[PDB]
Amino acid sequence: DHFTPTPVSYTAGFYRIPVLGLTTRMSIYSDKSIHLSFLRTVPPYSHQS
Amino acid sequence: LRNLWGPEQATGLPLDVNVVALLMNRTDPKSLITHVCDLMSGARIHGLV
Ligand SMILES: *[C@@H]1O[C@H](CO)[C@@H](O)[C@H](O)[C@H]1NC(C)=O
Repeated sequence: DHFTPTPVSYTAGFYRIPVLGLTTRMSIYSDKSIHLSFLRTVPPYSHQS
Repeated sequence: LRNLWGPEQATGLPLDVNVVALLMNRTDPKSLITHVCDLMSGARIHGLV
């Protein structure tokens, strides 16, 4: 029940490399300061709003 | 870091208080995650500085 691509992106993120996480559409992945180089191709649930 | 623990810490209410002073001069992420998995498994260290 993790559903987290965050350890992969953060392991490749000490070199600050963009990692495409394509698991879910959570809004916690939409932050700029928590996720600096984590650029995905999926939109969050605010687009449903 | 070794001298800060010996003569100080007079009001020590826990009992499992032990300091570990290490120096990782080079910070590649493979060795960093290796040190994290070695220190967290190393008798349950609850402090990461
Ligand atoms: C890290 O560098 C210090 C000198 O700044 C040295 O004394 C120490 O032995 C080094 N750590 C290692 C490789 O154990």
